[PDB]
Amino acid sequence: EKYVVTWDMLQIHARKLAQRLLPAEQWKGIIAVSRGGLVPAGILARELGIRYVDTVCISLKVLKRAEGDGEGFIVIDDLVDTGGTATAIREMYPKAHFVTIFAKPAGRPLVDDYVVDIPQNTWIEQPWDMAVTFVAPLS
Amino acid sequence: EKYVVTWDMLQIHARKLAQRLLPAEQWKGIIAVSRGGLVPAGILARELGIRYVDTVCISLKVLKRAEGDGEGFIVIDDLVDTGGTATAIREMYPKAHFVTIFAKPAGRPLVDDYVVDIPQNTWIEQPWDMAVTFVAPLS
Amino acid sequence: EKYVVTWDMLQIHARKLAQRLLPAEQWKGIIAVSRGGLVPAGILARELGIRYVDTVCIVLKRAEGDGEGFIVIDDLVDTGGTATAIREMYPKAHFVTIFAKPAGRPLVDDYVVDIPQNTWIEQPWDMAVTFVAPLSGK
Amino acid sequence: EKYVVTWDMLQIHARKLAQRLLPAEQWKGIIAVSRGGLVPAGILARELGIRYVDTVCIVLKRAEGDGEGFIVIDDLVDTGGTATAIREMYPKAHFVTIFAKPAGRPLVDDYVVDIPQNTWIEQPWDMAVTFVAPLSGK
Repeated sequence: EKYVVTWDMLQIHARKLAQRLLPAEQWKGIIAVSRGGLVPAGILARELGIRYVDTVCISLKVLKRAEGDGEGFIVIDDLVDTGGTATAIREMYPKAHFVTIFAKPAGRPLVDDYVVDIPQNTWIEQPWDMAVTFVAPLS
Repeated sequence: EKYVVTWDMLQIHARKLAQRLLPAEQWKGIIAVSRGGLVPAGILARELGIRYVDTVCISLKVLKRAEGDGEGFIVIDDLVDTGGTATAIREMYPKAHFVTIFAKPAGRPLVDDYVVDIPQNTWIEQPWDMAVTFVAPLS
Repeated sequence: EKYVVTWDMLQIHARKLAQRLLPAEQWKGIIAVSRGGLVPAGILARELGIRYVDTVCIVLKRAEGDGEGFIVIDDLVDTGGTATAIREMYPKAHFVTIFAKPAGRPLVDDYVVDIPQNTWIEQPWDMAVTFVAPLSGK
Repeated sequence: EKYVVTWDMLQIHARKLAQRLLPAEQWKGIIAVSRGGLVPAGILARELGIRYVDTVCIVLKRAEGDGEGFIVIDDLVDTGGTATAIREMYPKAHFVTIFAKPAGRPLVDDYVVDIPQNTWIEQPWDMAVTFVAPLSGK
């Protein structure tokens, strides 16, 4: 099964998460989990008026990481699935508020907050993977 | 609580419903429940190659109705909520295959098929009610 | 070069048409030309508060009468063949389209967007968000 | 007249830029200019298969080094003030933007869409699908 995510709906969910993160003055910055958290981080940064945005990039190999234990930061990823990355991010940024747009059951309790529940066996098709394209009639 | 529906996602769900209605040759036509079923009916008509599209318009007042008992027709509405319209449509078109995009719990068993479950206390905001508009930052 | 219509652009055009059709109270209803008129009729029906929506399917099926007090809506007037049939059977309807090409534009009462006769046009119901492979597979 | 960028148009432009940046293998990473560069960087990172994405926040925070082997991306070069700071601290980066106005266009290595200096531009992260009352309340 597929769960399709359009740009406008990703933004609806990210703005709903931003509303939950008010007031903005409680936060020092946002750390995006690359790559999935980049677009959500841009939306949160806009809504919260936060210009201090950093990244964490992991494959376990750390390609690049934001310094510190996450105190006063939001850490955002697009999805928590099995929770592999999530377990590592908690360990690296134990004082951050860790949030995602989507959560599958296995990696629901590994984040502090998320917007939308997705079943475990469903592939989430994010809008950066798609284009509006002619489709032949199903007939 | 709100459930926002964009044009692209309405179309994703309607194309998924059309796939379930294959093969197209089993159907004589589509009857749209006005107004909500008009856009879904246009998408099904395109996907199934069906040019015989009619309407049923109810407020109980019948403004206009398609003739017959629905044999070989799909009857489509956008949502089944409490099931008021749905009870009347079954009664008027008892041989139709009655389908919706969305179903709330109260009016899930009043249709033959639907795509997406919506909680009873959630207002569905359809894309014909919205425009892409500047929004002030939440901050 | 393909002229691609998005859902949101179609709705912008249909709302511009709806504004011209005010006051809404003057209309008995809307007749959609199947299939291209169905989505534009849905938008007009929302904007004008009109629940009486019927269809004409070219004749497979038609709304009765001469069209007096009705809006008849299509997506596009191209060659004018459909338009010719609509003016014949609904001579007193207000016949409108979202898009018009020159060959057919004399046959409609109003349109929103004119396009060149040669335009290759695709409507939003012909397209969908679809996976596309990344430009690099690395 | 407002120049409104949709999400899907921004992605079309960013994919056109990504194609110019092939082969992807030549890059160490992407540096996003916060905040306007974050969404374009996400799209480039997908299209180019690049997981090393860093940020510069004007200095609140910066990616280290002189930029050699990096793409630096912003949404818009307007007056050129940010661009001036980026060429100073990342002189060996390939500095690109989606949109450019003339005042700033000499300061970037590449851009996709030029617009007039006076353009009132709104990006997709400034807008959202929002209820609007029907034109008739009937």
